[PDB]
Amino acid sequence: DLVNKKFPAGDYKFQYIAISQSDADSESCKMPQTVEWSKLISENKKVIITGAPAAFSPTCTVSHIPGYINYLDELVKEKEVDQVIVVTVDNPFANQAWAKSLGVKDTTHIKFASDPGCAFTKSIGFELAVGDGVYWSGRWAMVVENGIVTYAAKETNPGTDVTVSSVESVLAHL
Amino acid sequence: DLVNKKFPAGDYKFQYIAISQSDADSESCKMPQTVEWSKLISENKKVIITGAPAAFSPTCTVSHIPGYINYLDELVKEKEVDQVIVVTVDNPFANQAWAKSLGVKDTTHIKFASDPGCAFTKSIGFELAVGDGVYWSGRWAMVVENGIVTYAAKETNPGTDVTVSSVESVLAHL
Amino acid sequence: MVTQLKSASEYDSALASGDKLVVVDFFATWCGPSKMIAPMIEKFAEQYSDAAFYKLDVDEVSDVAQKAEVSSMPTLIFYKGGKEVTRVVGANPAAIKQAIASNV
Amino acid sequence: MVTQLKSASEYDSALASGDKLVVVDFFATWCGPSKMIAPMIEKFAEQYSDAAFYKLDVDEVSDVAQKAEVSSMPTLIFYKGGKEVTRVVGANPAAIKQAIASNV
Repeated sequence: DLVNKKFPAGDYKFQYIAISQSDADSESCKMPQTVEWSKLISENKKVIITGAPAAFSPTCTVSHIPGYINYLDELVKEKEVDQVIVVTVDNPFANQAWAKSLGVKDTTHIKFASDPGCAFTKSIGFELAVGDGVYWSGRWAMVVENGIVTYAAKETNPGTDVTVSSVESVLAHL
Repeated sequence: DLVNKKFPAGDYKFQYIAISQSDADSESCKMPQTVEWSKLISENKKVIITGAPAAFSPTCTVSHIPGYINYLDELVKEKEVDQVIVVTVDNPFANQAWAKSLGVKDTTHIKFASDPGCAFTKSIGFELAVGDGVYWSGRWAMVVENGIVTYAAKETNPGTDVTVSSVESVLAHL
Repeated sequence: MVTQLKSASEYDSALASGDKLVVVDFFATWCGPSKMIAPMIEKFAEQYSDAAFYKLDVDEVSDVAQKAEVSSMPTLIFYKGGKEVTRVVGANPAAIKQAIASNV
Repeated sequence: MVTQLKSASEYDSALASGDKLVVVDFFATWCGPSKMIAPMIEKFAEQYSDAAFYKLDVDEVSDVAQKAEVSSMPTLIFYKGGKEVTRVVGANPAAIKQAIASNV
């Protein structure tokens, strides 16, 4: 179990596309950036990570990620969260469009991360097997404080449940 | 080479989510459907298939898929095309949102297909290796008439080129 | 009055009650139309007591939804002797009511 | 007047011209702002002939764009003796003009 141990970043990386306030007002041409998990955690004292099976999937879109966007200002201003990372295996363009469709205007404190091949998510055992060697992320949440995992939980039944992975559960451990 | 040979459907399947005119006017709750490639080709005399590396990626979004939507009425009414299938490895919810963001109102003659694990696209050699065993679709087009492949072409440089995969090239072979 | 089926075995047992009409509302928790038809189905259940009414979460029992080829919610499927007689797609009260009335 | 760099070797050779100012417009064919700054850059090139102007398609030479940490287009990077002095992000004519003027 990951709780009270060092964040196992290893050499794992993710891709995301930035969003700034200038966008959705002006025309922009942003490209994927590669972020080493190790650098994100060493540069940021307080990091929330949440896993989502699929960009644009209804349970994630309706019942899970909106809460993180709704509480984002509170997490940053009141609870001193530096980064909220939404992790899927989806391509970074699809993730960025999903973030914008959900009202994300600024990726300074929230980033929608692509975990290609589900490599990082499988490494921590939080994957969802979807058949014939294909893995999506399960639905999960994690809190990392000064590079140490203080909270880690995966949904047993990601088809129905947003419980231990909800922003509300995360707020309770901050 | 696939041209003048039977469409190699095998036991390959894809997922897509339907769109009807009732949607984008009313609230709907559509789920993924599984389609056997073999059934699509035996039920449909004239099928165009085009491969796209990534839903929401700018080259695909700006310079490739819009042409198929722009010509769709012409392909169906003038050139007797039964199905246009846009193939990506992206989840079916992400593909459906991409289709709607591109102005698709009706999936009767156009379907955005998920090829999970790039299994079908790899099988015909039209994949794009993106590193560490991860494959996206390349950019390609194919025409199938009465279950026989009449046209098949892949972009050599999918980063820059929409040539042999364009709707215009496809129109030239109908 | 509308009984949630939470497993395949429950669904199979419900369809095996036999002879009289069995109605199953295939719904999703994230689906607005599902949440709107739900009280409507409860009131149809109180009315047409000669039929047994059930609901099934397509995300909880996905194998049963997929075999029933539910691609849209709501879908009400009407069964007699364990076999489908008709189905109504969408939050369509009058269409659902007519489907019950002529099959009960 | 603005020379397209079509490979890493071309880019390396351009930066190795040395001593005088080298400007590289990182653009994309799908990018509206790219297509708008392009004639602007041509006119800056005719003006400031003491500097060498180049353009590079980030989708054609992605290894050079990624090493230069281009995450947005347009990005003009200004080089002296093969090393970056400054960069300007966005279709910002006045900012690009000022960056040339004080570095040529």
